[PDB]
Order: sequence, then structure tokens, then C-alpha cells
Amino acid sequence: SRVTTQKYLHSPRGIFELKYFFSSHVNTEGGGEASSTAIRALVKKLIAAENPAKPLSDSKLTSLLSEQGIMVARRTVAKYRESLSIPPSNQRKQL
Amino acid sequence: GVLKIVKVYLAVKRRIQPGDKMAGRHGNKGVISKINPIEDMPYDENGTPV
DNA sequence: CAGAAATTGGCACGAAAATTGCCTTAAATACAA
DNA sequence: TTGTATTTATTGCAATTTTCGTGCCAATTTCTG
Repeated sequence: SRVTTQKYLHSPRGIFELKYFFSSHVNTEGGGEASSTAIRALVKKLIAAENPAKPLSDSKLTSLLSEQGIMVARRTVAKYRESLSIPPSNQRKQL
Repeated sequence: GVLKIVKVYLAVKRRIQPGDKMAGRHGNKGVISKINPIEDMPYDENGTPV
């Protein structure tokens, strides 16, 4: 806990906090676990490719994720989206 | 800390004009002062200008 | 028109995870009696 | 011979706080009859 405080690591991808690698988890199909920092990337990817006329809601993201066996509740998806600073589904539609 | 480098090359053709410096092989340099039209240059019996 | 279905987020759970303040000496060693 | 002042070795425990995912439900949007 003490060592990893405010020390940076330089990977070819970029510069990280060395505490960015410690993350939470949710259950998965098959008895495994999936990290929250990967579910955030998956949610960002899914939102960044939806139909602009009909944006995906939190239920339509929970159901979409629960076909690769990710087993995430809707409220957790909402928490991840609000952590990513993405407006709700009714505020992303456009003509 | 460097991710990508992009280099762009531009090619331009420079013509001759007054102020450009010309010379020769015997140490006789000079600067162009005028671009004279053809019908003003001196010509010989056959009409070939200089 | 309007009741109903759908969406969203504040607040609340237990459990897990992460922090933070301390036992503010015990045992090997060389020296002296 | 032994008792002792001297010198290393010691980078962990155990409370206490904070954060986790997810359910309840009221307020706001959207939708179909």
C-alpha cells in the first residue's frame, strides 16, 4: 500500500499511476471474474458505436454485456457511465 | 515520451529574377539587374538576338 | 389525452478492501571481574 | 569461568476508515392505446 503511492510507470502505451492496475471485479459466466477497468472500456466502446437516432439505455447495455458472460447489474453500469462522464441515453439522441 | 513523428516534404520551383547572383568559371560574378524583352536585345544580320 | 412502461440517480445495505498509528526492544558479541 | 554494556537487526500487526457492487423507490421521459 505504501510503496505504490504516487509513482509512475512508463509503458509503450503510456504513463500510468502504478495504482491504476488495482481494480475491482464482478462475476462472470464460467466462475471467473472481470475487472471494472475492462467493463468501463467495453461500455465506452459500446456507447461510442450506438445508433445516433436511438441511443442505448442502461438496460440495453446490461443485456448486451450479459451475452459475453459479464453479469453486471444495471446500477453498476450507470455508475460506470457516470464515472466516464457520459450523458444518459435521453441526452445523447440527435437528428 | 515520443509516440509518432510525421514528416512532410514540399517542393517548389524557383525561377530567375533581378537580384539573383550568376557567375562564370573565371571569377566574373554579377547580379541580374533587368529581364529585357526579346525585341530589345541586340541582333545580328540574321536576326538572332543575344 | 393520458395512463403505463421505461429510464435515471439519491440513499442505503453488508462486506470487502485500503489505510494508519504504533512495543517507544530481543538476541548476538566483545569486554570486564 | 560468567555477567553485563554494547551493537545490530526489525520494512510487520491490528484496529479504523473508506470504498465496493447492487437493491428500493421516487422523479422524470417516452410510448402506445
